Amino acid sequence: VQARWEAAFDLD
Repeated sequence: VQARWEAAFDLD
């Protein structure tokens, strides 16, 4: 997704 972002997804 983006991670380090709105929350975190697949990189988190």
